Amino acid sequence: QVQLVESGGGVVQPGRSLRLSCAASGFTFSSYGMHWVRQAPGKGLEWVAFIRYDGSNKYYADSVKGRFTISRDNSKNTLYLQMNSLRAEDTAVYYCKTHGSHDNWGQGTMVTVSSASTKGPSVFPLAPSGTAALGCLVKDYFPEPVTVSWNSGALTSGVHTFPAVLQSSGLYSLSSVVTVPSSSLGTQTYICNVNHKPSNTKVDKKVEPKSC
Amino acid sequence: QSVLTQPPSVSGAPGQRVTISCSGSRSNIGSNTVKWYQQLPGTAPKLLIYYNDQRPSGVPDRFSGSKSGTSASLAITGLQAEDEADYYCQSYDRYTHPALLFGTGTKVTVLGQPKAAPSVTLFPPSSEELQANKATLVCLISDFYPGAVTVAWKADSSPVKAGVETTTPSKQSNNKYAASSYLSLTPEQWKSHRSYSCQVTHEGSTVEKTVAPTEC
Repeated sequence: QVQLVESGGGVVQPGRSLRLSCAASGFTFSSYGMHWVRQAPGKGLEWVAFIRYDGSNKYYADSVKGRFTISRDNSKNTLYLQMNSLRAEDTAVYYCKTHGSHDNWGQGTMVTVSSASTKGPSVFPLAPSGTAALGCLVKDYFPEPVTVSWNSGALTSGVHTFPAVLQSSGLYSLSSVVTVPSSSLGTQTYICNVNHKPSNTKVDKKVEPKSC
Repeated sequence: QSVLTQPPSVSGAPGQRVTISCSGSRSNIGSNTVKWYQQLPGTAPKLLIYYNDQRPSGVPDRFSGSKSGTSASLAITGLQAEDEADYYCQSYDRYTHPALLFGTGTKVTVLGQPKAAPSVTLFPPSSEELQANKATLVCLISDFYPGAVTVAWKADSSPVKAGVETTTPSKQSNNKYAASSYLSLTPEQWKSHRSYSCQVTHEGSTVEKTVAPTEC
């Protein structure tokens, strides 16, 4: 029963070091070369490094060469990835994979490299320019989640709060839009109610038509 | 360095046949064998094909691999709902070399509803944000199926590389997909061009929305 279990991942700031481990069992670990493969959220697979069955030779991708070091302890049936001088672009799930025709992968371990701390969002109105669309921009906050309502919850029809984008800086940004009739744009008032509990930020922003 | 190009999205109805291409060069696919992997959400890739066309035990024979010249292909004959997933080809670059080259990845959608083009809404930077010496263009994309889009930003007519942040498609409450793309600009860049455009390509068709600084 082949089994690979990665560990050592977590949240770290750029420039710091992290050591990943992959415990192997159910097969002769010392007879197989081993790979590290990573996958940033929503992106493709990227090969990271490879080590021969006996550790005699090591191979690295250019993006990690000089910063990561692959190693293995065959007496311990464990594979290691020493990651130094970590950068934001190293954020990814890191998988441990055997080398061969019939290969096996572990479940992966998540690595998040970010210098982001608790921060409340900056809310900006998305003014509308017989159905017109208006919203708010909830910009640069950390961590999730953010709750957005309209008119203290009285306006729920046609509301679409989009999932947040995770920026390279490690901060989040989302937008909430409401589709309303163009006729009620001059009479009705539209307030988006933003709440960011981690930073104790609650904002009520009024969205008005753009006028010179 | 070397890239194995795959189509971003392929789709077919249940029971239909789809193929996924994997284009390389003489050095890699032209000189090495190809693997194919299936990846479901939140799990590690799973081996489907090795040695170009060999199926591991337990892989249904409706998954068939082939290779010719510098290109490889994965065919799925008789799509089933469970086949909706990401698919990656994998090969090597030199002779008897160990570094793995993974393809760009293909999202396979098993069509459970008619194809739907995205609705695009492009918002300019608000006055409050520009007063803070910041500028963000918000391109909101909704009600499209399959859930695969490519977003391209244009300054006037020139492509924009820096400042783009795009989410992965997520299924809406109405079971269509939504995505958002943000273009971070300085107030000077936003006012030094006559317009900015968000181009959303979906199933070969492009939907463009343009915004200008003058219009208030």
